Amino acid sequence: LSDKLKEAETRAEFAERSVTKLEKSIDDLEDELYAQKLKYKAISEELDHALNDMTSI
Amino acid sequence: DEDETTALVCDNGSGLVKAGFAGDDAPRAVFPSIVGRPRHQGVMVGMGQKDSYVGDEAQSKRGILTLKYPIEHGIITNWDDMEKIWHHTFYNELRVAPEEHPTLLTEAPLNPKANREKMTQIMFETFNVPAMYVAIQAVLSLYASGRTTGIVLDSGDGVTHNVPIYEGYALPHAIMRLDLAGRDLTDYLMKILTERGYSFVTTAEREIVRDIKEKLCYVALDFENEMATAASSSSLEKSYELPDGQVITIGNERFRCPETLFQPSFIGMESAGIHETTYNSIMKCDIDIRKDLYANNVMSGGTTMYPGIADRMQKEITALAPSTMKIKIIAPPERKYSVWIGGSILASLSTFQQMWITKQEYDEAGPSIVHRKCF
Ligand SMILES: Nc1ncnc2c1ncn2[C@@H]1O[C@H](COP(=O)(O)OP(=O)(O)O)[C@@H](O)[C@H]1O
Ligand SMILES: [Mg+2]
Repeated sequence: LSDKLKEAETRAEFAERSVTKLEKSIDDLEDELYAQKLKYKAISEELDHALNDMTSI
Repeated sequence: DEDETTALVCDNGSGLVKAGFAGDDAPRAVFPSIVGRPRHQGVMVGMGQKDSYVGDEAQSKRGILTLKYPIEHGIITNWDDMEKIWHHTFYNELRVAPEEHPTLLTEAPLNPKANREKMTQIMFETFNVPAMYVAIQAVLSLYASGRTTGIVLDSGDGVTHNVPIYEGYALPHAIMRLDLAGRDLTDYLMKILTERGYSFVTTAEREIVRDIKEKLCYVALDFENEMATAASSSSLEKSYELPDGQVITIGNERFRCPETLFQPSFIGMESAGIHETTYNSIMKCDIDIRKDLYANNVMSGGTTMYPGIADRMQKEITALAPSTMKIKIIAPPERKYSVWIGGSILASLSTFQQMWITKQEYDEAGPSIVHRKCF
């Protein structure tokens, strides 16, 4: 049982490391996508402004 | 921040306050004319005890704060909002006190005497200001236009002023104000969208649809023909994406919203459309200068940022007036800020530095005498 408990603790620590790494990975991906989506929204709003400028003629 | 003793040009136009130092070409502090007061009472501890939001601080939060308009049709409703917006502009954005430089404010044509006396009293007694001056918007707009002849059409948010100036001469008898502008257009669009199916009855949505109108709504070149061709829509109807994400679909309503200006009967008022009122004003002027007023008509106001107003004006005036002469309509770029721009170029003259009103003479004379001195 001592051997089994030590093995179990090692694998549990491995899984904890895994969840931590995945949490950083998802936080970074989310930030990158937030920046890109803001870029897209800005592009769309500027395009709407352009469209009204051409209609103004 | 400022090393020149020059007046602060603060255009307190209905719907948008535009404040900045003299000499600049555009206002630095531009924020809507709205006041957000806390609706409920919170048991929370730590938040700002501030009981009166203003400007962008209120725009950022419109769901919690009940929104009140500090100006209606032109008449000032609440003076606390006035003190709030000036105190905010002075001690939150410009970072300068009014005790070191003058202040050239711009007021609308044909305003009440109570409004003028009240603002002047708040600017002299409460705040220590070395000198004040009230100016009509039309003259400064004509200055920024770079001419001396024409009829300025200033369409703000709740009032529309037609002011004829020929050979650099004001006509206080012909200035006729009519309370048809962006708010009545927002109300018309709101009721027709409620007719479409999406019903709302709160002010935050009203401001949102106002912004949607500013961005998309345009003027039609032929109302009935566009109605007929929009009956079977394809590219005439557009699908807008609300900032929240709800997919709105708006078709003909766009170019039928500003049409209420041309047909006040939609709001059940006997008043005539802006074009017909301007035409009647031209008949009220003398014949000799009427052609010059036709050739030098100028526009002002944020409401004029819609695309298609110049062409609509040209066709309507051509249909009303003869088609023998030449009737060119000129709209200077960035006309909305032009008024403010004028203020800047008006505050740099030494003579204008000699036409200010200091505290002492006002105090002895009183506000009413000050009204006589200006006009
Ligand atoms: N960029 C814009 N596009 C369309 N309409 C606008 C814009 N800015 C302001 N407006 C309209 O103009 C009105 C406010 O005009 P205002 O700021 O009083 O003009 P001015 O400052 O020249 O007097 C509002 O009803 C608003 O809907
Ligand atoms: Mg205006």
